[PDB]
Amino acid sequence: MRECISIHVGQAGVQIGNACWELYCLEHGIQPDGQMPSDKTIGGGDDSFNTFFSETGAGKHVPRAVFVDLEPTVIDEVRTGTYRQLFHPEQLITGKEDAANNYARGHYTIGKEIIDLVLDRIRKLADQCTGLQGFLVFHSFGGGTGSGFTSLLMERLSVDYGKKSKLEFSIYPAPQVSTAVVEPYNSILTTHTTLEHSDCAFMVDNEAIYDICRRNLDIERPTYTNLNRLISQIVSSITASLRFDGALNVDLTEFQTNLVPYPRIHFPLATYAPVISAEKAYHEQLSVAEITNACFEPANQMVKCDPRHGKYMACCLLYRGDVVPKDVNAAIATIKTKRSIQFVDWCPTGFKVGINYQPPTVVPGGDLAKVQRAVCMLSNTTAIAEAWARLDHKFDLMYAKRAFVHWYVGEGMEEGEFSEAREDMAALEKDYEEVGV
Amino acid sequence: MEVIELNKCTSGQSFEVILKPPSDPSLEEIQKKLEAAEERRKYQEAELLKHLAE
Amino acid sequence: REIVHIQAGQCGNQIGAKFWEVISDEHGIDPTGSYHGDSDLQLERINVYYNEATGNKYVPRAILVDLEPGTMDSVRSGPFGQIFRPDNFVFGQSGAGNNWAKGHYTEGAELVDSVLDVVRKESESCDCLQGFQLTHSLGGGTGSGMGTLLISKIREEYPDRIMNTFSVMPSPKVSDTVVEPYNATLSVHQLVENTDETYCIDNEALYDICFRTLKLTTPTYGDLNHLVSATMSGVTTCLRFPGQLNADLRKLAVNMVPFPRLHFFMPGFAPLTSRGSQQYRALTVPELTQQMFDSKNMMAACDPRHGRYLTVAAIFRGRMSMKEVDEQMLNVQNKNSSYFVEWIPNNVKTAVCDIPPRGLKMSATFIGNSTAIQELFKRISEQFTAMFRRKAFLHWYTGEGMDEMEFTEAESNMNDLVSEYQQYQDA
Amino acid sequence: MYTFVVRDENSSVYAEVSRLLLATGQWKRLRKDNPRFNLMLGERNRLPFGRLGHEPGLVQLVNYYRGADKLCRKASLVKLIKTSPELSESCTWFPESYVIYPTREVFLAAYNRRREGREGNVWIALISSEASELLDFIDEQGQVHVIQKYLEKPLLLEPGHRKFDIRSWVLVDHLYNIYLYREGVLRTSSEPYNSANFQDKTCHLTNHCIQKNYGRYEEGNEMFFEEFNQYLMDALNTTLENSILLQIKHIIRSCLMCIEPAISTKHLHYQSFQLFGFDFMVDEELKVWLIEVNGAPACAQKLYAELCQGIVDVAISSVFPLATSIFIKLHH
Ligand SMILES: Nc1nc2c(ncn2[C@@H]2O[C@H](COP(=O)(O)OP(=O)(O)OP(=O)(O)O)[C@@H](O)[C@H]2O)c(=O)[nH]1
Ligand SMILES: Nc1ncnc2c1ncn2[C@@H]1O[C@H](COP(=O)(O)OP(=O)(O)CP(=O)(O)O)[C@@H](O)[C@H]1O
Ligand SMILES: Nc1nc2c(ncn2[C@@H]2O[C@H](COP(=O)(O)OP(=O)(O)O)[C@@H](O)[C@H]2O)c(=O)[nH]1
Ligand SMILES: COc1ccc2c(c1)CCCN2c1nc(Cl)nc2cccnc12
Ligand SMILES: [Ca+2]
Ligand SMILES: [Mg+2]
Ligand SMILES: [Mg+2]
Ligand SMILES: [Mg+2]
Repeated sequence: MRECISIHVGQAGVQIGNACWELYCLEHGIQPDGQMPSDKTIGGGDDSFNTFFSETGAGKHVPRAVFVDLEPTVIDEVRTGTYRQLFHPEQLITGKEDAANNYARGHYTIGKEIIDLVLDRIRKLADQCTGLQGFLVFHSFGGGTGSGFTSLLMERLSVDYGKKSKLEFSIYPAPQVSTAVVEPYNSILTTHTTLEHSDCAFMVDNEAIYDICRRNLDIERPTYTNLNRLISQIVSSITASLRFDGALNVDLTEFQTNLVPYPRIHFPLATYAPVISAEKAYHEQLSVAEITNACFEPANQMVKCDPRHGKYMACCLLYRGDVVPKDVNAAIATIKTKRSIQFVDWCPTGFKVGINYQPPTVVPGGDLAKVQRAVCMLSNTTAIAEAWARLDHKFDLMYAKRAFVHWYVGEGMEEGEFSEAREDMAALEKDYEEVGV
Repeated sequence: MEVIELNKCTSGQSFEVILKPPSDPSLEEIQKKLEAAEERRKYQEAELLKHLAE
Repeated sequence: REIVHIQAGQCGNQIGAKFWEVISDEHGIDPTGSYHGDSDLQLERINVYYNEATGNKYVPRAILVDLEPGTMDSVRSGPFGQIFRPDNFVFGQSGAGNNWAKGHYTEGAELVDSVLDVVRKESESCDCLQGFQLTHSLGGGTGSGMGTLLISKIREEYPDRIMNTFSVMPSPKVSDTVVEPYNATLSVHQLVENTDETYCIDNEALYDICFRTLKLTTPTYGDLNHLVSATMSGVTTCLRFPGQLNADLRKLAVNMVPFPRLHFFMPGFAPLTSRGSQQYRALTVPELTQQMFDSKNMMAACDPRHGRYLTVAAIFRGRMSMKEVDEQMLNVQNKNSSYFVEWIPNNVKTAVCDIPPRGLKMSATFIGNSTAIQELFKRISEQFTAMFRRKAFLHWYTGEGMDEMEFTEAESNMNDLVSEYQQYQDA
Repeated sequence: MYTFVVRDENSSVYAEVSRLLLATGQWKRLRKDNPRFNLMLGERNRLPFGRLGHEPGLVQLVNYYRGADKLCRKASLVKLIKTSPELSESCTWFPESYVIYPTREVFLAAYNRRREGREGNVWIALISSEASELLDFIDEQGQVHVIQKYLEKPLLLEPGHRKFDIRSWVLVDHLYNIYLYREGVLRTSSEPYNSANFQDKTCHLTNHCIQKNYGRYEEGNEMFFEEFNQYLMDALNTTLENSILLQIKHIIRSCLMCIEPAISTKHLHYQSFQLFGFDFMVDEELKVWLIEVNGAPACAQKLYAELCQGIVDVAISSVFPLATSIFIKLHH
């Protein structure tokens, strides 16, 4: 067994980590106090779930996690919340004044004053590991902390852990829920600085999650709690192979091998089905064929885009619940005849399939209905570049007038970093275009 | 459709289906970047204090 | 995230006291300083504006400044006057005579260091000071001249804190003396350099709202200040009450100010209400939205249709459909998109607070950064030049040691500000 | 009030559709680059579909189908017909065609079996019976072009011994209804067809512009359907409907039903409609051939009013309602 450390940066990252760790505990039978009755090896072990949980002599199962925010309000809610006994105080790191929605303030001014403390707390967890695999980093593109501090942290993790994989779960900005007008700036700056330090990044567009909640959950105005419980379901689907027995995606290195044939094009598209409302009184359980077919409906994607007008480089189907391979292949055969699924010429046209028999777990009293089978598709399609196109256009509109730029220059950043970051993005779009047509 | 590397366990199974074959900066460079930006902040602040002193 | 509040001069202290009355009511604090409120939301961020005193009494983090004792004696006599810390009363005896030079250079220089001592004592007790908000007029002497002197000194001692002002603009419709355009132009020059965000409260607009909309034939300063206290309560809503945003002065400045000098906001309020007259019909969310964007609800006498919105912040207060708020807010942008600069995407942000202000079940406060604010600075600039071309009334200033050149420079800076606003109105 | 932007100032058709929309009093036009639009009359190339359908509180619609070019580029059309099983098993209404790059083995395989059969062996890029003569043209041009059989024995209208082509306008709405405009037009050649001199310019290429004898037999070298139908009745003892239009309708349905899965916007965050121009040839046996599909067609002047109005009725107002039909719906 090889451990994985989770790092949650800024409000978005911290709150999504709450949701994920709440879900993980319910999936592994770990109570809010850290006790896990089914674990008969007390005080230690090298089971699959030990990838995410360490063990105390008293049987406490503690997340291999660090929470970081430049301001204390949100992590304070974890320090006093239902799972306050789960985490050791030293894994919850907070400052006193946030990055004010400003990447430069998060990366340079404030970030420089707290990076060494965070690295020491991360080092404390890594010392408890017999074979550390790498890190899973949760953050927003838009926050000053989620953008600025994350990129500084990623640079240092490359220095201190050169041999370790780093995966990202990144919240892409959507005006429906966003807070700040400068999020396109922060997104471009952090993608430029982080690109070479991330092996695989799963983007989640708050716009996609918001609409899924309105359409499929009949929630008129979803809250962060609505969005984050849904996001945690997808994250759990993605990490289940690290926490459970199985042959597919068993270490962070395999995500890159299975999903990322080129290093820079390392943003797989997540699609998830079925999302069914708990409030519905009568529901007809969806078959293997129906949920697999839903993986190719853009309305179920974590990023709205049109995969028919791009090319695939890799595709994984991650099933949970009552699924047998025969039904998967039958569903794939039907889908291939009726859908536009084009692979790049230098990749085989195929699906890597993984099935966990335990049906998805849902938080009691949450919005998701219990389903008999669910699926998360991870596909690396050039179609995701639409999100980059959208973001770079908004960046271009503002930067043409240098609007708001003075807030970044005032923190020690140079204007040239904007244009350096934007040309890297321009290169990224061109790369996706070469591979995609 | 060839089914490949079928692995079964009690938790589930995994496999692969093929439809068609094919057709970093150092710590010091980082601290140089962080400190160059801090110089720029201190420079901009000294100018402000100089202007306020005038 | 503490704010240190400062009120200077007659107008500064009269609206400053009204502000402390209105928000003390909203947070369930009585003139005693004791909390007798109903909801815990009233106390979650009470520290932003109040210090905790002995026996769990909340003392406003407020500093009261004047160069004559009169208005401050009135504040101490006033309803909430006993809530203020006695040590935070800093006053002279000579007065400023509606003379910016007296407030900035002579009389005010004598007093400014004692004000800074009280400011320091208030700052040193702050866990993490956000910055400062100043209430003052620009047309007098103390609030205008000494107020801006205080702002210059406070920026020297706290260069990395936010400076926020509520600045009352002079108008011949509500005019105490003919030199108000001089005082205002001299002050605007200081504000352009030393504040991060300034609410432009135009006595012209306050008068017109009282006359035309409120049906008040002879408005008093008390009627004008009713509009001011309602606007000040609304625009600080997201500082004083917990929400999805957890806003503070810096985040507001970062998102509202695309260019450092263009930081002068048009505030607006809806529904417009006169004093001591209760509206029994609540406004529908569509009505709140339409009025709050109406030029007739703007506290700065500018036509929004004569410029373009760089950024907008709207706060809705009351129990209402946030879905309806989202639809109505999106409706005004999509139906009037020409008046929002296209080069700042998604530049209108909305917040909702469940707690309505006193006397209303539904309210809407508007904060606009519009290039139409140049109309206010051109108005003052014309009144200024009409006297300055003849050097009229200048002796009041040269007698305190000022030179004509300082007037020439102040006039030039404000015209530059005007042309800078014009640059982005055409972009 | 509905909002729209226009990003193709050359569009004769959508120039007229902007005027109609404004004239309703319920549509306001914005600047090209204002994103808060309901409707986008977009540019012809590199239209940014990826930026559509992301404006909260705006139903967005555009007058182009992303991916429709696969049908509207000579090279793609051929590849689409050859590789799509919905079409090629026989596909009896498309001329033999081959893609050739200038920098072929399958082309000559058929050309030489025509040399063996002494059959008609005239082809087109441009027209000649000598492969080597036109391939030398292919390589000296430098861009990709197709090589398809030239319809040697066309249907020639009398008086004139002339040749023509039929242009049909078809609108596809956001729901993928296929609407064929009832008014077509014959683009006619005034020059009598000559079997011997293919290098001769104007008699074989029935393009409107290419005919700089213009206007002799009928105005604008444009014969509309009422006349052409009367001709077929007097001349051949048949109708436009039975002898030609049934085949045209079959070809339009077949082409658009084929690519429907690739381009449909049924479950997309934005919607598309698109006006197409289908160009057909009729042989002397009253058999209809598809020549090509044009994704940004222009109309005939006589018909601009009725068609641009129908674009509003069926494709724009269906989605954005305002405060006997001129189309034939082709069902599927
Ligand atoms: N899905 C989701 N998005 C969130 C959540 N919290 C914030 N966001 C999004 O993240 C962006 C704002 O970034 P934050 O994470 O709040 O900022 P931060 O990292 O705390 O950095 P600061 O600017 O210092 O406060 C916006 O696009 C929000 O919509 C959350 O809990 N769930
Ligand atoms: N296989 C073929 N057989 C006989 N005639 C053909 C032919 N292909 C083309 N032609 C004739 O050449 C003319 C032009 O050919 P084509 O339709 O390929 O390009 P075009 O000039 O029409 C561009 P567009 O159709 O978009 O206006 C046609 O009108 C037709 O008369
Ligand atoms: N809105 C409002 N304006 C005031 C009030 N008092 C004075 N003013 C305006 O302020 C200017 C005079 O400044 P004032 O504050 O009285 O002078 P100061 O004491 O030297 O600071 C004039 O433009 C007055 O119209 C008030 O209570 N409300
Ligand atoms: C134009 O885009 C904006 C505008 C303002 C703000 C933000 C973004 C982000 C958070 C700060 N902020 C706000 N701040 C404060 Cl105090 N009151 C507000 C009231 C309504 C909306 N917004 C704020
Ligand atoms: Ca164990
Ligand atoms: Mg934060
Ligand atoms: Mg006075
Ligand atoms: Mg053509």
